[PDB]
Amino acid sequence: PAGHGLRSRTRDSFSRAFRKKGTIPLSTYLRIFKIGDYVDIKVNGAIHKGMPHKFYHGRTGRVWNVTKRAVGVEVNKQVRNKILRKRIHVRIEHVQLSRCTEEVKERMKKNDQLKAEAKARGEVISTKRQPVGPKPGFMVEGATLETVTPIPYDVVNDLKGGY
Amino acid sequence: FIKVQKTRAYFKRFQVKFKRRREGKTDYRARNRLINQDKNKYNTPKYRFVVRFTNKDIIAQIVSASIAGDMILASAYARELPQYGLKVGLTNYAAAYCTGLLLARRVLKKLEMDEEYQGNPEASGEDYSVEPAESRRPFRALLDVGLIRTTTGNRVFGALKGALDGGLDIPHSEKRFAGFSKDSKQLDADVHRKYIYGGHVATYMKTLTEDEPEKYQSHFSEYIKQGLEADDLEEMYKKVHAAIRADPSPKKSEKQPPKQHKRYNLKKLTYEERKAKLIERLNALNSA
Amino acid sequence: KKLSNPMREIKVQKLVLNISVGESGDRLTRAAKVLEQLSGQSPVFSKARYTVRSFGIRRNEKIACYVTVRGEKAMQLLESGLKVKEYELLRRNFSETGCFGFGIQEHIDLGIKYDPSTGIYGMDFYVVLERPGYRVARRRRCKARVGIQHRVTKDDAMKWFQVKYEGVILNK
Amino acid sequence: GRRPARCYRQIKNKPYPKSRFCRGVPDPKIRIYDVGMKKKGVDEFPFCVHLVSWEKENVSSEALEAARIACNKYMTKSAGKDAFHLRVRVHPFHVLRINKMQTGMRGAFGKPQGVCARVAIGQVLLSVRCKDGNANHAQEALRRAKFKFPGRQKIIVSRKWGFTKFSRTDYLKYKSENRIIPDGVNAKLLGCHGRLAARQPGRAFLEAV
Amino acid sequence: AKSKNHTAHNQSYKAHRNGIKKPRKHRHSSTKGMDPKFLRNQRYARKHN
Amino acid sequence: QTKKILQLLRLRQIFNGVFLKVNKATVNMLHRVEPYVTYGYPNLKSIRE
RNA sequence: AGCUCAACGAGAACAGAAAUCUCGUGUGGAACAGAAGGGUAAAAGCUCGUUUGAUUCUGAUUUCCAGUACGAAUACGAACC
RNA sequence: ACAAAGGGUGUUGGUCGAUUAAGACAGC
RNA sequence: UCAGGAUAGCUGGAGCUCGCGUGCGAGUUCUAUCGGGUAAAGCCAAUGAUUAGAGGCAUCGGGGGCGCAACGCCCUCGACCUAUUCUCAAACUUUAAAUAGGUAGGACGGUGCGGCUGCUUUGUUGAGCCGCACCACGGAAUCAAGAGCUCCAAGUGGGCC
RNA sequence: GGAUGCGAUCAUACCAGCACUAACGCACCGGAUCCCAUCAGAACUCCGAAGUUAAGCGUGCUUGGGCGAGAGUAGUACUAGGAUGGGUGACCCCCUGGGAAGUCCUCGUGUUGCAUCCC
Ligand SMILES: [K+]
Ligand SMILES: [K+]
Ligand SMILES: [K+]
Ligand SMILES: [K+]
Ligand SMILES: [Mg+2]
Ligand SMILES: [Mg+2]
Ligand SMILES: [Mg+2]
Ligand SMILES: [Mg+2]
Repeated sequence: PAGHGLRSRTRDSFSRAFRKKGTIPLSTYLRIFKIGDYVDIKVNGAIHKGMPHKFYHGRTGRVWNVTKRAVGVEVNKQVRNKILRKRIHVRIEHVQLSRCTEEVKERMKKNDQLKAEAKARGEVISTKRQPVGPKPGFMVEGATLETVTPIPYDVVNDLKGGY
Repeated sequence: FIKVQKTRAYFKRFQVKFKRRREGKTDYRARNRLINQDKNKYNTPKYRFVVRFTNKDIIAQIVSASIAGDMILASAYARELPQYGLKVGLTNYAAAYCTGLLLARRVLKKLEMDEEYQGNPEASGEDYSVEPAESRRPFRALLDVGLIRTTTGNRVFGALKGALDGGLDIPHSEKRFAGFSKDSKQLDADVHRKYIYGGHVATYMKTLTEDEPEKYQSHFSEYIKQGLEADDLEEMYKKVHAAIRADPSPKKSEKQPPKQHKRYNLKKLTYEERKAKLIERLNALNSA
Repeated sequence: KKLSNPMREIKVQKLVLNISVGESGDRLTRAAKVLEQLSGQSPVFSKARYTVRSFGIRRNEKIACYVTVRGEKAMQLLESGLKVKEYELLRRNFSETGCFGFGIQEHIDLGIKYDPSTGIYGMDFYVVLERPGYRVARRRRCKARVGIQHRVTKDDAMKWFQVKYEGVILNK
Repeated sequence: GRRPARCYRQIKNKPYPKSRFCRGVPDPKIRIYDVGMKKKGVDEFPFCVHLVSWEKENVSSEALEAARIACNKYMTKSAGKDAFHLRVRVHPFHVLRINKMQTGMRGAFGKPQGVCARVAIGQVLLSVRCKDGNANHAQEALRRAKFKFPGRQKIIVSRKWGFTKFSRTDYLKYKSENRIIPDGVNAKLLGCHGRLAARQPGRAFLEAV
Repeated sequence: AKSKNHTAHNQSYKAHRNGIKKPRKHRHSSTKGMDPKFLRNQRYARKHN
Repeated sequence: QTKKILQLLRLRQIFNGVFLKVNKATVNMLHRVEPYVTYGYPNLKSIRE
């Protein structure tokens, strides 16, 4: 409405991948969705029912409801000077389980194990990971050195493959 | 000349269908509609009653779908029926009924629900549905016909009736059982029982031996060799049903796998051998 | 692995008789009756696909009829048609897919008594030759292509016609 | 009738080719792009000269036609009508619009006025292949054609054999090894792929160059 | 007399004067819009808890 | 972005100085404001003074 | 539920560029009311069978957006088909 | 709070060629 | 309705709830994960546009010669097929950046038992929720002249570089 | 080492031309009384086991096409940020960073889950 249809400017967004049209693989319908799961919204152009608005395409949200064929997703949306947690319902064909938190549980388990080991030996440690820092000094074995010099200019080589 | 159709661009733009569709074995619309489960039921699996008819065998199995692939809860083959006394007509309506009953008994034994749900030991031709018990609901499975045509009197519906009599809850109607009349929207129980007991085969046998004895022999050589007459088919099928009900547990083969497997197919040539053959061919071509 | 296998025998799969009359009405009904009495089965009418003013036909006008015959009846009809043709066929009458056909101007030559009201009707004869195993391409489940070595070729069809009917093929 | 070329010299708009959206476009002034002995074999004209653009700008079809005519005329006068092959290497596919002067700038979107070519820096404008004995004539013909174009151009002597993509030494080496199939003015290089039976005796090679 | 038609100039600065505000997420979120059958069962379970 | 990074580095006035531990995160932050600052490796004498 | 379209190749009296019929190839180059863009091949296209979910009740959400209304659409619930 | 294409045997550096102590170019 | 008004945004005043580095935060980076079709590129990939030659082909093109004709013969130009080739696209595209967009990095966590249901399952099979017991060095960097909430209201709604 | 039934991934799996396969299977295959189905027992449906591995299915080969990976194209095209940078302009050098795509060349031609059976 108001000068723009629901699917305006979706020629590329809602189109299917090259040589990937037709029947949908069964893995899409065999997935399990539960409350609190993070999902990625990817519109399947062949499924016209339960289609999210184009804005939510390419955005990640959290599952808050589970119906027979669709799943409720809460997606942040910036409107002027605030963020709105807009709740939508989307069919499972248009949604994929997100990997944005795949390493969290593993890291927590390893941190707990390390903390328990440190407590056993009576030491205090920090399990926080750190950004890559400066490397220490080291010795590099001498080898044959190849000299690099600027190339004399030749106009005939200005074209790819030569003039 | 004529322009080439299978051009390079044609192959470049070509999208292959799913492998099971290219082989023409799986209908993915029906498969998807059969397996898709309500998401608010989570990891609850939908078992389906798969029945397939080969040229000389009947395959029946209960399957559940997973990402790694379908999982078989139980299976039953018509080639196992000779252990129960059925040696001929393994691909007819009665064989389908026996296979369905055997699979139902086997799966109920696997789930330890055989005692609670017994069905009707007698075949009968009337529409039947196992009555739910108080302890638990009957095991539920959905029929998976496949690519066959779902006509009235199809063997798949005979297997469905066998499974229903076994004590399995399979959603169904009575419009496709053998004996159902198109003109009158009713099921003829007598005709259904006749088909379940192979009486149509017996009638064909009698007609053939009355009219064309040589064709009767050419058509029922195996029946004659096994010494089964038209009148003895019903009692034989009753005995087969009784034997199936008495002991439905699948037998375990006593054969031992060979220590080494002999190869009977050609192996892919190595890079060196291929290059040697190419060199020989190129030398032969140039030396001309 | 040899060509003497009994499964490689060439047989007439079917014979299709086609009558294409531009107009629809009494003439079409008479042609359909002629086909029914010649083949013994009820023919099937064919509707026009496009509209051609010069031909005088209109879309969905039933401008033709045809029937498909298999078995001994097809063989007898083919024998009668070849007798009308004097067992003479042109080399071009054979297609590259192991099929051949011909045409006749008067159906009276096939054994039908002349009727002034009915008139005179010609017919189209086409014979499809196949070997056992062609079902793999017609069945619903596991549809597959017939091996090109097992397919009937133009040479195979010409040789079969020459041998069975003692026919002569002309180049012209 | 026609505005001065300075009005459309600079590339300021997106490409506007003739299509179903843009109709009523006049035909280009230049319709012939190859003149001279265009049927000469690839092995007869090893020398090649390029008139290379050094500016990003629009070149009108009229300018291309005039440059081609001048170059062809001088080449025919100097070296002869069968001693060279001239190929215009730029096609004008951009439609220029004009807002003919309802009142004012209301509804100003103009109608097609002409066609021009969008030329990048270092893009070849004209190519001439001939024998080594006509190199100076070719250079002077390109110099004469220079004055018909706007902007700055440069004459560059190619190191390739004729209009092919092979350098003269590489082309000679490939021909000596029997790896070149003449294809009109083009030359095809023999590889080590494809069906083996498709190769004639001596034309099959184990490894590519 | 014509005037300007539209522009987003200065709007992001206005939004950032006090934004971008993220509402605080509470431990328990509202159940409005969820499957009514599941909510009914949850209410009964809580009642009999 | 430049202003925000400069606040995060605590450089709010021209010719203000601060130490910064070398890190991929900190180095990438400093890369964005490079035109507005100059930096190097301080001496022991420099730090002490 | 069944079938596969446009087009092309080779064949069949009138019949030819174009009537109907046979085989082969055929990733959609057809069709799907209309503008265009997406989407669809044991189908969303063509044929046939049975039908009226173009039904009843209010709520929730999306698009517009002030996070008002209308229009349109989507996902559940409660009934009857 | 402008200047172009074309030019200069004004002068200043570079690039590629040709002739030359079996003697380079101009005049006798 | 177009020189106006209301409405949201921007602003003042009034505060209130808390907090003191243990921080419910950030117009910034890091790490891990997602979406994209612009720049570029491509036509030797679909659609569309476009130059040139090279090699072959016809009972079915316009011509010349040998011929009464010939489904007779030899060549020229055209169509046709094959492998190449110059140059192109806001409303073309296989491929496809940079910048920018979304999500997550614990005290609202984890583990083990027990319990509730009229929902769900063939099945205390699941799904949520609720109690008990234990662990949880604060779980990337930097900064944090602090964070959240509410009420009343002004002016503005011609911009320009 | 395979086949079959049901699949996952959905071409490294597709297309074309050649060659091969023990056993069980899968098939081709023989009929039309019955259920069922058409112009056509071709297809579909039902009842069978005389014959054949001829075809399908499976495996292998092709200096094959396609497809997938790498190298290269190329630090090229493009691009974020800077300059009281060059230039009449068009455009472009340099500084702090990111960084593609045809052509050409090399390699590869499926991997797998559950159940039954043969070896
Ligand atoms: K110029
Ligand atoms: K590209
Ligand atoms: K193209
Ligand atoms: K106001
Ligand atoms: Mg359908
Ligand atoms: Mg953008
Ligand atoms: Mg075979
Ligand atoms: Mg290849």
